[PDB]
Amino acid sequence: HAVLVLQPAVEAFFLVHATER
Amino acid sequence: SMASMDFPQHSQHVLEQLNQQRQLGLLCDCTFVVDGVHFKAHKAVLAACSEYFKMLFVDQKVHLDISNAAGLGQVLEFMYTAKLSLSPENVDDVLAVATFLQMQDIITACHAL
Amino acid sequence: SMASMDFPQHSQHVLEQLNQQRQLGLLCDCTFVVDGVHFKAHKAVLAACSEYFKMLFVDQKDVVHLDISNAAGLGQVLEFMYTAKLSLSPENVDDVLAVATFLQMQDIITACHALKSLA
Repeated sequence: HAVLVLQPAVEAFFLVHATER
Repeated sequence: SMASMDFPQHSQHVLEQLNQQRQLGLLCDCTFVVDGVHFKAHKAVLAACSEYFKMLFVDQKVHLDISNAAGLGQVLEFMYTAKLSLSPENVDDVLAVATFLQMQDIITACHAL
Repeated sequence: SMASMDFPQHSQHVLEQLNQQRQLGLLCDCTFVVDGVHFKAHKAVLAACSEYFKMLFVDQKDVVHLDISNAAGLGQVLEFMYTAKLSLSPENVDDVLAVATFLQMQDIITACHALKSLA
């Protein structure tokens, strides 16, 4: 008597080089 | 280190911001639709508050035995605001959703009234 | 009959659960990689603690590309997000202040300013 729609999960990766000048 | 900075009002601020997100349907991956009314939520918040939703999200991939939207609404209000409002018109509807989601903090609250 | 009830320890309990999920990478839709060092977190918690991540994940516009000065400074920022506590030392306050300033988190900036003024 109820529905639970779950959105698909894609991972958000953020690959960064440090700016320690 | 040499010092530790503690913010006592941080966890309250995070929960309020999470509540404002689910109220505006922002950054939410869950959508409850019970009897025509839609409820937005975060799967990380549900697992953090309900052992049922925990097992459902960390181990498993939906139809729920939720009787009425009013009981789910007050249950979701407790998750995001830490406040539970009960009246003789909804204490039975809240305990039904609380027992299915296995949140004995709410189950004991309505067990008294 | 009718009554309202408040659980004052609920906010801290949910935050500790959100922290344990992050430490185990459970239900994490965000992963930062800063020179090999990895950090998993929830986009909803990032937007709740940082106006920068709010305008990156919600508004999706008018945001400068992500810039993290120090990897250790980012870990302290995420540790504060999930624990409300931030360990500050005279050898790491400037690195934490750099990441906090970019993320527009005035709470950490005030905490960093409190250590340099009240050593």
